[PDB]
Formats: sequence, structure tokens, C-alpha cells
Amino acid sequence: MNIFEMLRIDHGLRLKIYKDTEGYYTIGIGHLLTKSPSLNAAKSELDKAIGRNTNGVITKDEAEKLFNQDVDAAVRGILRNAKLKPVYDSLDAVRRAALINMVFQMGETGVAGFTNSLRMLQQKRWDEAAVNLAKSRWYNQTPNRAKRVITTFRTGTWDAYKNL
Ligand SMILES: [Cl-]
Ligand SMILES: [Cl-]
Repeated sequence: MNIFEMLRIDHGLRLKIYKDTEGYYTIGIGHLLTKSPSLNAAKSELDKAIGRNTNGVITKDEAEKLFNQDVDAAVRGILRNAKLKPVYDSLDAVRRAALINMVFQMGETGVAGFTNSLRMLQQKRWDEAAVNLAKSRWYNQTPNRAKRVITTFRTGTWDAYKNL
């Protein structure tokens, strides 16, 4: 299992614009287009992202291209973030994938805000961080996804993803 497979499970693959769980226009594998309520705005962002007049539909290859760029961006945001970097640097390979997941999902900024859990993760207090992570809007809004990631941090294994 790896980050790509992991996030592909968490986000699915959609070839036409759709609204995510927060009501925002997205496409591909979790690629947020815009927070704005305008389908046009969304369409404009997509064409600009793809480099062609798409008409709100993309190919699988195109979706994957955005997916690679996005994963890459998440890794670099972490590495560039003064609050994130040290946490990431202290984790094993599986847990690093759990940190990338959250960043992909809610941005560096959102993640850097879980100050307390970050501290626990850094200290390797797994069960305690797991409990703390759960006390969040994130967990309450998308509990199933949140549980997979949280279990990943608790255990340091891919068990939550095997079966999916
Ligand atoms: Cl883009
Ligand atoms: Cl969920």
C-alpha cells in the first residue's frame, strides 16, 4: 500500500465536476477546484488547470496528472512548514503517509493547527494522539475517513486500508 493507493481509496476517482462533502467543486482524485458556488468559476478553474477547454469533463490520464501534482504539492508543503516538518521527520514511513493524507485533505494550514496532536505524535504517544485527533470537526464531519487515518497513526500499519 502507499500514499497514492491510500488517497485513491479515501477520495475515489470522478471524471466530471462534482461537489465534495463540504459542497465544493472538485474533480478527479480529490482535486478541489474552487470554494466558490459558481459552476462557471469551477469550469474556468478546471480549464486553466488542464490547459484546455474541458467542458467539466477530463480524462483518466488528466485526473492522474493532477493527482501526482497534488501529492507532490502536499509533500513539499509539509517540508516547507516549520510546524509540520519536524513532525514528519520524526515519523516512520506509514505514519508519514497518514500526515500527508491529512494535509492533502485539509491543507497545511488546517493541519498545522492540530498543535496538541502534533506534539503527541512527535512524542510517540500514539493512543493519546488518536484520542486528541478525534476531538475535531474533521472527525465529526467525515468520521469514516478520519478513523482510517487515525488508526494508521495509532498502529503504524495499513490495516485500516486492507479490504477497501
Ligand atoms: Cl492546478
Ligand atoms: Cl467519512
